[PDB]
Amino acid sequence: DATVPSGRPETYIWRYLPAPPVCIRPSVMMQDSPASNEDDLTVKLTEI
Amino acid sequence: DEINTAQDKWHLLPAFLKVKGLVKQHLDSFNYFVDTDLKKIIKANQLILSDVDPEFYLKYVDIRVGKKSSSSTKDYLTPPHECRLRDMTYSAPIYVDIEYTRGRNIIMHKDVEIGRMPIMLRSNKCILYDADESKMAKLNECPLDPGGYFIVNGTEKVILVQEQLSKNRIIVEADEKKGIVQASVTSSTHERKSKTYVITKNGKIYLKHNSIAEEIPIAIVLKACGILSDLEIMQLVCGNDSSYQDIFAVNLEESSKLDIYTQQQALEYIGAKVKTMRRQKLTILQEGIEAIATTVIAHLTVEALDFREKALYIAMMTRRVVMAMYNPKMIDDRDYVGNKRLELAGQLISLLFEDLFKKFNNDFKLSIDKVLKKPNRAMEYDALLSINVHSNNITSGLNRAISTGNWSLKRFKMERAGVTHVLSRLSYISALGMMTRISSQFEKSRKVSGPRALQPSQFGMLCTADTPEGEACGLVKNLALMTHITTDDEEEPIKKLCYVLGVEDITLIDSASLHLNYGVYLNGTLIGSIRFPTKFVTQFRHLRRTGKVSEFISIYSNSHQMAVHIATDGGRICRPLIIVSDGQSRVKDIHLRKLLDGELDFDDFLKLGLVEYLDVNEENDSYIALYEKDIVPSMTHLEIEPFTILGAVAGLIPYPHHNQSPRNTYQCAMGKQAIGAIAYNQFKRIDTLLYLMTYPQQPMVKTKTIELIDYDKLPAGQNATVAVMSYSGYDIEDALVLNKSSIDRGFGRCETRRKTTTVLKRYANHTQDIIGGMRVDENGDPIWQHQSLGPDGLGEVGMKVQSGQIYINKSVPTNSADAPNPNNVNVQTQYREAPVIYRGPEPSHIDQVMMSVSDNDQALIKVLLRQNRRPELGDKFSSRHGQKGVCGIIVKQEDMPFNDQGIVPDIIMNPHGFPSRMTVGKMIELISGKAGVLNGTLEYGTCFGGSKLEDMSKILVDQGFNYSGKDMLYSGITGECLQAYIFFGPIYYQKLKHMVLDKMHARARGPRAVLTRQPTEGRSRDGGLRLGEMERDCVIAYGASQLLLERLMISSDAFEVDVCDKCGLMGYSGWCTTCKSAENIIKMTIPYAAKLLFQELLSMNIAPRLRLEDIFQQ
Amino acid sequence: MPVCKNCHGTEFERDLSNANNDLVCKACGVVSEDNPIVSEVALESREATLNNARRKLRAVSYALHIPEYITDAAFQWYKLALANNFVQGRRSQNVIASCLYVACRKEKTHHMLIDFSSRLQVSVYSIGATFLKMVKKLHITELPLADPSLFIQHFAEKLDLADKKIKVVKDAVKLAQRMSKDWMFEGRRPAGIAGACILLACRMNNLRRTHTEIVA
Amino acid sequence: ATLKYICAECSSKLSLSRTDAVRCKDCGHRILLKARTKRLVQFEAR
Amino acid sequence: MIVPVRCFSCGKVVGDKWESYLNLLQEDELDEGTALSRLGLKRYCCRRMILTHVDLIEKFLRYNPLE
Ligand SMILES: [Zn+2]
Ligand SMILES: [Zn+2]
Ligand SMILES: [Zn+2]
Ligand SMILES: [Zn+2]
Repeated sequence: DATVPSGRPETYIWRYLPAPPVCIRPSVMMQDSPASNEDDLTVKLTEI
Repeated sequence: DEINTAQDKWHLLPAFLKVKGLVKQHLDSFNYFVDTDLKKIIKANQLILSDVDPEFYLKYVDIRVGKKSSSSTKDYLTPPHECRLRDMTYSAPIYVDIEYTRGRNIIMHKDVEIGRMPIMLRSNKCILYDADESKMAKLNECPLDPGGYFIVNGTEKVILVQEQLSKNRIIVEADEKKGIVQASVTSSTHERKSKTYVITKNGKIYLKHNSIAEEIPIAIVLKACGILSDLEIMQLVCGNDSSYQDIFAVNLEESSKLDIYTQQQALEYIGAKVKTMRRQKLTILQEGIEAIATTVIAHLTVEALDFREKALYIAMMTRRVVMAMYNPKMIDDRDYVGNKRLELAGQLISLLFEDLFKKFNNDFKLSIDKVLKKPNRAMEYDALLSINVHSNNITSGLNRAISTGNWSLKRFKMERAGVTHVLSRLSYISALGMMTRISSQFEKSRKVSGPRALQPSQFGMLCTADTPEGEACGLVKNLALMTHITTDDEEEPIKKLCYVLGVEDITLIDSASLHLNYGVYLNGTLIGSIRFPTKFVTQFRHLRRTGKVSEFISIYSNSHQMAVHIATDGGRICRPLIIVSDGQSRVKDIHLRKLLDGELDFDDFLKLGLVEYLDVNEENDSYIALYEKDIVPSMTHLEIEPFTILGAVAGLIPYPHHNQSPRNTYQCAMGKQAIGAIAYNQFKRIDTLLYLMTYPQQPMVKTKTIELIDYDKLPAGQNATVAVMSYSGYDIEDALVLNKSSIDRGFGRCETRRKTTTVLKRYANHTQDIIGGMRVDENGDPIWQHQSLGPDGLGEVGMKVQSGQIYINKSVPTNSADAPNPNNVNVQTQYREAPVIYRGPEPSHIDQVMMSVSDNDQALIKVLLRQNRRPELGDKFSSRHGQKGVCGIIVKQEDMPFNDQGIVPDIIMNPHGFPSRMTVGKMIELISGKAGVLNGTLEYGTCFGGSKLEDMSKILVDQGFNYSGKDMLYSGITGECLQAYIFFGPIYYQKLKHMVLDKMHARARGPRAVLTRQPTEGRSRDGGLRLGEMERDCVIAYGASQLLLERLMISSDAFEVDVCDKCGLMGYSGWCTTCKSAENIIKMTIPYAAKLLFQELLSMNIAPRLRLEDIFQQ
Repeated sequence: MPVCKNCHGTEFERDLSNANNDLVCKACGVVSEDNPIVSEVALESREATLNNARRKLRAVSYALHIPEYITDAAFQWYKLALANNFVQGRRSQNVIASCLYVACRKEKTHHMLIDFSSRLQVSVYSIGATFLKMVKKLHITELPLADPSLFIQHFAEKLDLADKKIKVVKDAVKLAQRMSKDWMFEGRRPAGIAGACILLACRMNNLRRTHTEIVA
Repeated sequence: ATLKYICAECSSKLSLSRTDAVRCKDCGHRILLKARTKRLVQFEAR
Repeated sequence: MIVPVRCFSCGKVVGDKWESYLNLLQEDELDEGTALSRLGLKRYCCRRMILTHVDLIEKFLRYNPLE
């Protein structure tokens, strides 16, 4: 449906990839010394 | 006293088990490893030279563990139990010797450590080996410990004996559709490889072999394997006449449409469909291009040089699948034990060792080079002493392996997981319960119907009394009391012997084979097809029992299929038993008096040719008796004892032959969860969670299989005077009812033991974490939240601690973890004190607190706490016999049934368990109990045997009790006579794990996971519980709305979200942030998981944009 | 660190008893955190060289049987000496050598420069030279002054013999101590006078152990 | 017996300094205990 | 461990009747029961303990810190 808000079949290919909030990406506890366990997606997009 | 031929058979097994211990399986294979294979592994690679300086070499010669050529055993080692406290690893070092090359005309050598092997307790090389009852004390360790379990990083674990499918043999699977795949998966050292072979369509049968590309017609390959006449192929793979004429004829047919005369075409047509040569050494692209692969793909089974052997092999493998295509059945099922071979700890180590070693070289060729790049003067300087630099890839790599249990094997390109398991000491039985446990594996998915149930071929060679619920990927089994697991023997000698006895080599065998006799197979390979099957066998078996080819290398006839297999493969299940030759048995009763007199023992019979290990297949080809009362001149073997059928744990069940099976299976499952004496070192040892009982007692009735495993010197249980009567109402369904003024008299009182280890470890800041403490406010007493500690700032001995107290005070440095610099004027000081607290439902005590230091030199503190649980309401008790239950009301004393001698039955059980469980073996155990105690002899009863019931009564009646247990009782709550009798005598109740005071668990509002925010899982963490997708439906069916919304919403995650009516999306406080507003937004509430889905969605590109409407005005 | 929004209290107790895990102050009663949310479960020139330094570091590390501790202790020292570019052009061993050395020196353990070289064909001078140079290009404290009283421990380990050596230990220790006191200890290579003390106390304990066996 | 604690094997009472060593004095054996307190302690029997 | 000092049911003093038992069996080679019955345990609640109950405490006392 073309309601003129979603701009028609353009968006469906990635252009601006939104980064999910850190609350979706909880930084794992420091767990004993400054080495602080990652979480995997943040590693992914931080590679992107 | 003439020794009684019927009974005295029994005196075999202990001498058998006295000489050859209960667990050889982990012991002997580990010995055969540390002695033989280690010598062989380097004998495989003794030479490493990288490519440069053509004059260099490093030659391995000798391998030893713990002998540097000083003393007989090691000149120095660490006591194992002491090693169990420090969290160390119990190890003996590896020693090697290398003739090598350094300088001019030199070729020096030495004795060198390459690292440390973690030797196994009570092995050849352990300190414990042959130490007597006193040296045992000086080493501060149990005499009765089964042993055979490694110990690393302070825990022990085990190599769990791991069952494996038959490898390098033939298997044939039929099926609907398909056309009956055959497989032989065959591996020797280099390259495990599978070859599957199957029809594609309509009699047209191909090799699917992932080595090659795909689907070669069997007639082609069969040509290229050297049989070219093609119209004698029918005589070979098909048969003489039969119906196999047309059935096979189709593949022979269209072999014609393509090629012929393999010397070019078929040999080539193979090499046309091969994969690439991987570049170099492609030069042999030829007509003999693939002749390598024909000779060697997976068939390192046969391989060799001329083509006839392999040819007729693949032929006789093709025969069986077309036989299956003629009719189903007539196919080997992957199920029964005969086709399953198990592999002990020795080999499972070796396959890991020679890997880590092969790596050790593969990198050592590298570290030998960075010397040799740069011609620095004349370079020799041995290059050796870098090996220590380069070591512990063999040690630490091996430790980490055996502790974690993930075996990485790139050499076979196959990585197993979950091999070891922590040896579980809840009791003495479990200590050997992780021993004698066979881990089943492979066999694809969980539900698959083929490899699951328990087959009758399993008699006596695997425990029939338990195959519990522990599935996961694969089913778990147990060995018997008597299993001698076949080791490897040898190959060539038995071969050329088989020629000596009159077979004829496959070459001279012409055409018709399947006609003549049966055939003969060696490890699944055809050799001679000897004339006269019978005399051949009987001759041969007569040799196996006397002068040559001993233990395994068994032999058996097969009728349906024509062949006689001879298998020497190791890692295979066996069992002893007695020969009845011609008319009757070979014992003749004189050897038994010649035995327990003390000079005969066992392995002496085998030389005498009396008893011999059998093989699954072989006993199939035998005829076996049970009791000597049955011998027929037609017979062959008689079992030495029937009750050896039940496994180790199963021995605890008295009279297992009076129950049904499920009560034994539940028993053999739970009994290892009882509580008991553990081992004599019980108090000196500190283990993570260790139960134990106050006043244990022998089980009144002993099954003879107890005395073998010494369960009576470490009894787990109480021996409790019980009465079967329905009482109060609290009894009812499985629920026991105990007795005060009885439990208070020290029934079943448990001691529990735990520990919390805290390793004080220094930081790269040159900074130490400190144990100081003891604040002591307001003149002379330590504050309560602390208190209870001591001057040392560490927990002290014997003082009640509960909840907020501190039983070890551990302060850590704050700035230490930061990056130190060459600047400190004064302070390393500031500390963050993070004491660990004892959070528990009940006060407890600190008894033994250890200070030590591990190998890397860092402070290590291990304290152990004990609390003695009174058998409080809601505790699991079990009846040795398959019962289970939990105490109901605890009656005081005066109540409960009493009687003539006023004894007040301690546990008062329930009748209704018996009929629908249908277990009468217990209700015999009772009578045996009341019987025994009155005479004073522990009265035996045992599987398929024991004290007969009918002569019991005559022990009672004369002593004044009913010929059954049933005896009057005066109900104590009234004092009249119980209008029906009651039946009681001492049974043996062993209090279990699953104390309630552990398990009772509750929460108001506890922690939340940062991620989801729902209640966090389990006890420990905190609490909170689970409404599953399955359960939630329930409250739907009732139609309870406000409850459900009160549950999955308010009670769990109650959360506010600010959504913008226009372009619905979530926003914080005021703003929408997609359209700056702080105006059109409306607050409302919503499950936090639901928001978390609106983001984890909306991150991914999608947006459920929320519409809205007001609630009111329709 | 926060304050009670009512009593203005400066001190908090967490309450772990009833599995609420409250956080409340003695003078207020008002909570602060309920619901204690608590968690669970490339290519660069310099960083690559740091990884290599880790590898050559670990390698020589356990070879001398040094703490897993002290290595990552000294790895930082390497990272520091990289900043002044002292480590650029000198033979890598001589750098990782002393960088690993001063650490176990400061911890006051038994490891020794003469002992430290024989991992290589090199001279216990080149290493010593580079060492004493990175003492200039950095600025380092006094602490690493070793005595034989430390080395006699590990030297005693390979002496074979039996429990008596521990006795010999105390026999040697107070010996060497007085030897330091008697004033003929100074300005000498410590490992030698240590071995001398061991020969003495050993002979004092009446055993036969040859000089070769000692200097090994 | 009297003072702070004991070895395992040596069984000789050892009073330890602050931040000194985990060695015992007499033997070369390493691990040790903390000997039982002299302070009164109350149990109930039941 | 050590012989309990009463029954778990009947409540008769026991722990004494252990040492005199085991002494009575060692010396004077004699059966199990007839020892007990003349030692004064006519009930069976009473009797099992002296008859049952391995005595471990010695097999523990092998290992002790003091030595
Ligand atoms: Zn909006
Ligand atoms: Zn406040
Ligand atoms: Zn000591
Ligand atoms: Zn009694």
